[PDB]
Amino acid sequence: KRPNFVWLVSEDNSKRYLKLYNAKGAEMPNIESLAKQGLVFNNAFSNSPVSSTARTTLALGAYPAKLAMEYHRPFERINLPRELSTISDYLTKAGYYTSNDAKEDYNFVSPENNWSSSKKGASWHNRKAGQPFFHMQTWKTTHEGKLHFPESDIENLSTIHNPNSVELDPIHPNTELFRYTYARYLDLHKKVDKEMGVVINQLKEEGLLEDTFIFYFGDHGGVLPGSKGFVSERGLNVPLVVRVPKNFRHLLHKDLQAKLSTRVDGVISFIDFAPTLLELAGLPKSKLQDGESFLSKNLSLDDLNKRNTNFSFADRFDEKYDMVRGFRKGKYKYIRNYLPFNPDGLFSSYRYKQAAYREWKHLFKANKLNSVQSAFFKRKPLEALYDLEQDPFETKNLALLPQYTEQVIKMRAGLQKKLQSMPDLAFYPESYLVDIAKDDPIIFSLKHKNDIARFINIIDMSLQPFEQVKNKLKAVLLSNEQWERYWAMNAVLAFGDKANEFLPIIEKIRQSDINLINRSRAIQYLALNNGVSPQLELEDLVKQAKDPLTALAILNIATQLHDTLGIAFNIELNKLWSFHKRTVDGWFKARMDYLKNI
Amino acid sequence: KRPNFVWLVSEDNSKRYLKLYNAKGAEMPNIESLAKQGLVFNNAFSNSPVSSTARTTLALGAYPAKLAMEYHRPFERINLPRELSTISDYLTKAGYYTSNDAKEDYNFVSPENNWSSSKKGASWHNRKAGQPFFHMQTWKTTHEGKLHFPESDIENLSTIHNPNSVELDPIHPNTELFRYTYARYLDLHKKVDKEMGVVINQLKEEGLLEDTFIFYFGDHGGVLPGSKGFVSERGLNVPLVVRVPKNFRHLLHKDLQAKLSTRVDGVISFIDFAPTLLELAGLPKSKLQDGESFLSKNLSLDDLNKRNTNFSFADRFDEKYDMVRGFRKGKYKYIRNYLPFNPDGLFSSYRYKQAAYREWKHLFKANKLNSVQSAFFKRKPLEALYDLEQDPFETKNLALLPQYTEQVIKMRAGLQKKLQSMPDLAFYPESYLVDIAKDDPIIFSLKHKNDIARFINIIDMSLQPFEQVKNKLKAVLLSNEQWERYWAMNAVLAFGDKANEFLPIIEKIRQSDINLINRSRAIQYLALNNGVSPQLELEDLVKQAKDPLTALAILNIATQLHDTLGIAFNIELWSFHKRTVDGWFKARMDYLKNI
Ligand SMILES: O=S(=O)(O)OC[C@H]1O[C@H](O)[C@H](OS(=O)(=O)O)[C@@H](O)[C@H]1O[C@@H]1O[C@H](CO)[C@H](O)[C@H](O)[C@H]1OS(=O)(=O)O
Ligand SMILES: O=S(=O)(O)O[C@@H]1[C@@H](O)[C@@H](O)[C@@H](CO)O[C@H]1O
Ligand SMILES: [Ca+2]
Ligand SMILES: [Ca+2]
Ligand SMILES: [Cl-]
Ligand SMILES: [Cl-]
Ligand SMILES: [Cl-]
Ligand SMILES: [Cl-]
Repeated sequence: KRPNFVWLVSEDNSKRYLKLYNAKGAEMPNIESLAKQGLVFNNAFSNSPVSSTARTTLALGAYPAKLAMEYHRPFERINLPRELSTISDYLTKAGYYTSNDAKEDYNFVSPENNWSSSKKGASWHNRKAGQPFFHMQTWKTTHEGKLHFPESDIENLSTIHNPNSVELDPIHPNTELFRYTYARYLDLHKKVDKEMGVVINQLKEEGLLEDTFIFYFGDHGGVLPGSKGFVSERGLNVPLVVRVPKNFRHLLHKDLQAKLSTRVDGVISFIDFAPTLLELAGLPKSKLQDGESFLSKNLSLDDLNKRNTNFSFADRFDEKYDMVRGFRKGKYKYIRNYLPFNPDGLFSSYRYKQAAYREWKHLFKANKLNSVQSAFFKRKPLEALYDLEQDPFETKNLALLPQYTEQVIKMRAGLQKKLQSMPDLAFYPESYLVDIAKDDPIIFSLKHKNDIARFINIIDMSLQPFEQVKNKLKAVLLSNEQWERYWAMNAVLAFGDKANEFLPIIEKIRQSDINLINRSRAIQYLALNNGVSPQLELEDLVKQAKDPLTALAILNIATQLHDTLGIAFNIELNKLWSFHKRTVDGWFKARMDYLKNI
Repeated sequence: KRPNFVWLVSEDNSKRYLKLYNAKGAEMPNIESLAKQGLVFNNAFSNSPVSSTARTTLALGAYPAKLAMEYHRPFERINLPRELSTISDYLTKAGYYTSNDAKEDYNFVSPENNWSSSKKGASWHNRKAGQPFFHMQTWKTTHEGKLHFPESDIENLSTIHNPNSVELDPIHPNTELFRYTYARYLDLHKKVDKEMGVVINQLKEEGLLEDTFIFYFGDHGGVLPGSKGFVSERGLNVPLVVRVPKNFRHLLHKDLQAKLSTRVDGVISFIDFAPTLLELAGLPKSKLQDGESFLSKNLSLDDLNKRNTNFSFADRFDEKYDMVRGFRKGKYKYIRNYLPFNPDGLFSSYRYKQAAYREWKHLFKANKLNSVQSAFFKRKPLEALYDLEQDPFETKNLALLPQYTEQVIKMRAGLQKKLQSMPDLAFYPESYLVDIAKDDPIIFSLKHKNDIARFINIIDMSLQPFEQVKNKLKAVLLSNEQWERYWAMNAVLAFGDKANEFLPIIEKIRQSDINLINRSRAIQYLALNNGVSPQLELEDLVKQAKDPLTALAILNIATQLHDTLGIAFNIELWSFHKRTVDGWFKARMDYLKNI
């Protein structure tokens, strides 16, 4: 009476590596067979560009940013609010047998009985007769770590796919190493298709195909350089195929029954997956969920194709931090860089274990990249706007062109409205946010919704003419609210030399602010714009830092200064402070090792 | 191909009763023979001072406090998390024949097929040929109950060991009865050695000695008064001898192969036992285990002797509750008494069935004890610090000396960090904790990790000057979080008269708190500090208690008041388990009715 669900998930991979989507992608017979009686989605996206935040999104059908869960990997996992749970929990409570093999990577504390079984080898096979099932399985074959091979492999190990015929992303240098790396990733797609075929063939042999909705997708965009970790479309777009079972076509509009392979162009987001399973299972959506089912009885293909919106979020990835938000609407992609002085290339240990990332940066410093290839390593515009139909690789910023003036304002207002209404908790620094919000993020968000609107208004003053906002900005710099001073300094950093008139106030923040991150921002400004040598002060503030996250924040600032000004830092940490402890220790070790050398 | 293991376990006994460790201890030829080709550990400790929590520790290689298993005996046993099991389960699944004869006393729900056989008479003899075995056997010969003889035995039964030459612990009164009791316990060591020799001789006869690691140990410290039930070193130290089999010396560093008898001085804890068997069996540790193998190929005797840490835990023992934590590090022993208004001598029916316990209390009330002997019955310091090298019997609290200021803070911070990180679930009262956490303790701990850190911070406000924390404390007293109010009231109780200005807030807690234990703490404060007569209210609140554990907590408070204020409570009145729980309440009703 009720449908089964299967989620087949490959790690870290975007759609361009699949022949299903790209003429130069990898042949994948097993996935392509799913597509024969399936919906092939051309515009599926995660809402963030890394595993933990995307998988959190998949599970909850809600934005991690509004739940203090936007940090990979978490310093502290957050407890779920009363009225929101995971799709595996909802289904388990509805009588489904739910199995997960095996990666979770949630940024919340798990519900009790979250899965019937979640471990290596967990399977639908242990369900009682007549009991519907939900099986989720992850393959790590396409994970970023698999591209961390030694550069000598270009000579010593050959690929099955031809690197000489690789057509690279325009932001990439056209090098032997980049073509080779691309080819290596194509090879992994061939391998993971084989592996997924094992599970698909079991379902076939057991006569379950026509009772089961089978989803195949990647768990976020990636994973060549400039993708994973960024809310460019590269970090967000994923393949998505849904094989529609014959016995439950009646749950779907005739348009979507996939009697023949059917392409869908409407924008689907990871927030939509859980509500989709809920509707197919005949269960109600939670009021705290942000997504909307894309498989519904009265929803035509035309109607589904009208959907054209995706909001995306990036904050901390391992030791490296930045704050970026993306807003896609129709053909337009808008990016808001709240901290534009942080280049996307800002050092991250794990990113740069990929030899292509190191070559990319080396070529940048050797002045051998063109302007499209070098944008990754440079100071960012406060806003960028792209026409994805004309410019799918986001190479031409339209925000400074006169005919796009109205569109800039429309996208700007849309994002502001969304982030205010959510509200986006990440306008509170993690070092403050997560410890307070840990027991119930919703309670925190209700109390601080207005405060967050104020933070957003303050930082968005940096979009305006300096003289127009000068007085307002000054009052906030002198505010009694430490996080308002924080966002005011960030706006000042955005303005750069245009805010020189504030030098005395910045100096006082530098010397005397009760908040050490505020001091660090002031120091950062004076180092970037006024020749101040920040090494000693920042080293001192790191040692003085009350807790790990505050220290980590200051180390991120030291990294930005390191990269931009070519200076080394001799870092020593606070005396005052186990897979979690290993992870956290690794962040600091990564930062200390890196900063020691110019 | 794989070594066998035997655990020979005597109940309740500390090392001082063995001649192997103490010039005046009992001759025990069979254990001494084990030691001839063995490692003799001078510093082995349980992590808690009673059977069920210690045996739970032994089985799991993890702290029961982080798993809601710190309660003897359990009201409700806890289900094990997915990634943690018992050493018997791990070994059985690895193909070992596992036998237990026969005491279990686990505070978790047992795994399926936990043992190949667990019952009286279970033996390694039923293994298939070539199958390695793990045999655990307990002797009750040294159990506390054996010291529950009538005082008339001093006239009617003589001892083999000489009571006149007994050198008693300094906390004990130097009386005929204490010396006699000590001698009676020495006699039981002579007897149990003979009994364990039966098994050792079987292993010898069958040619298994040199294929088998044979462990002898007590299952926690004891059992004269002030030992079992308390996390002084008395309740924790045990003998430990491991006879190293010739055919598996190659598994150990040359230092530890015990070709001749070899003393080990490094601190060994009960959390280390299961990881040790796992390593010798070639199996991996669980990520949920806290212990570390002390028998390893690359671990030298010098390295092992560097180990110098033991954390200890005490909560409920039968009807009697208190919360105490111990932290030993190097030569220093730190004790944190979270509820210092509870004397260690707070009545427990089973403790006081030992005539020596009754005499000790009688001499206290008669003003016949010195300060070292009477500390057991008095209000406790919030913290105590001892130098075990100079002061092995923990008689001189260094926390009150100026040159130890820094050491106090170091130990204080070390314990705080440990209990925050575990996290220690026992900062939730058992009456709340075990019913909620029993299905999944790990999830509970993750969900409430910050909440526990707050509890710890709140009660540790009682370590500070009252003026400095007054405002913070008042805010918590008014908290909407019932267990924050609980720990605030406990801090206020610790402060005593110093917190008198909170009287109006306390009265309001007394009259109207939704939490009946909180009401009881307020009543307790006012009875101890403001002449309030608590009998009628507490008698009513016990009847009103929503569940047995809540009632039991309130009865513990009535016992503290009974003992300190000399007042009676008329208590009236929610299958070996049913008998056990029923006994707790009967014990409390019987005791409280008379001053
Ligand atoms: O409760 S009775 O059955 O009336 O007798 C107490 C008795 O219970 C069990 O039978 C124990 O046997 S066994 O070793 O577990 O096989 C006995 O040791 C004994 O347990 C003692 O009972 C009192 C309860 O008042 C205390 O709990 C003692 O600590 C306990 O000692 S023990 O837990 O080390 O066994
Ligand atoms: O599982 S992930 O898909 O989350 O990939 C992560 C990386 O994103 C890094 O977090 C790395 C640690 O630096 O471990 C990897 O395991
Ligand atoms: Ca992944
Ligand atoms: Ca015992
Ligand atoms: Cl891409
Ligand atoms: Cl930053
Ligand atoms: Cl002792
Ligand atoms: Cl109590």
